Amino acid sequence: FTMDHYLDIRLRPDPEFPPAQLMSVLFGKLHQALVAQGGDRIGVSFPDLDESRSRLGERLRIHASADDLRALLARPWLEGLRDHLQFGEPAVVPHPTPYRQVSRVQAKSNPERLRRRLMRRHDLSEEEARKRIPDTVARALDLPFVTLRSQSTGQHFRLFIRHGPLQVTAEEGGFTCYGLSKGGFVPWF
RNA sequence: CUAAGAAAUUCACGGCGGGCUUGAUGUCCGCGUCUACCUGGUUCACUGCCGUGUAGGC
Repeated sequence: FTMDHYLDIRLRPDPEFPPAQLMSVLFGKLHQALVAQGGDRIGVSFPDLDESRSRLGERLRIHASADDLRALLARPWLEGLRDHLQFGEPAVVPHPTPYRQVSRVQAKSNPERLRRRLMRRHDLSEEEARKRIPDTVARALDLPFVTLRSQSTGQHFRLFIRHGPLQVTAEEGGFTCYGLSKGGFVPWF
């Protein structure tokens, strides 16, 4: 009733398995696919496949109702792989209630950028640009890693995804997707 | 209840100096070292509508 279709993809094993890079190419091809389609009406999740909360799953599930799904990256609208997945076909969802959330976050682990932005913003001096308020004392960080090289005009990002409150508490009908490529309230298993 | 039981050695010095080891020599001949490999599980990156304001953006 929220977005009632799912694709239980299973990335097969392969003697080349950089998971950051496999999910990088997959999420990047998905980015290309949905910016070619166009629309803030799509869902993406990652079911309970992260055993620890360090790794990330070897699976995926896309949540678009009928038309965006069948027209977007699917059996039509080429993936360009069709061999490394051998995936299936979607169908209607059951009735769970884990409160349905996923999230994107990014942190700061390179104060060179911040000091350079200070130097650029109002022509800061080197001594204060060195000790006004960097975070040289401690380097923040985030656990779940995916690489996702730049869509264009850039270089290797390192994107972080935190599963939101997945509590068996309630449910609500909210927006379709936040960010750009990531649904909002999404059914979870 | 110890062949027990005890015990101040203490003082100084000129080893001196001289010298031909000499000549000579043929190491001399060989040699199959092979064979196959994923550096990949990682580059926390230039910005900026930013909030320098530790959450905030592709």
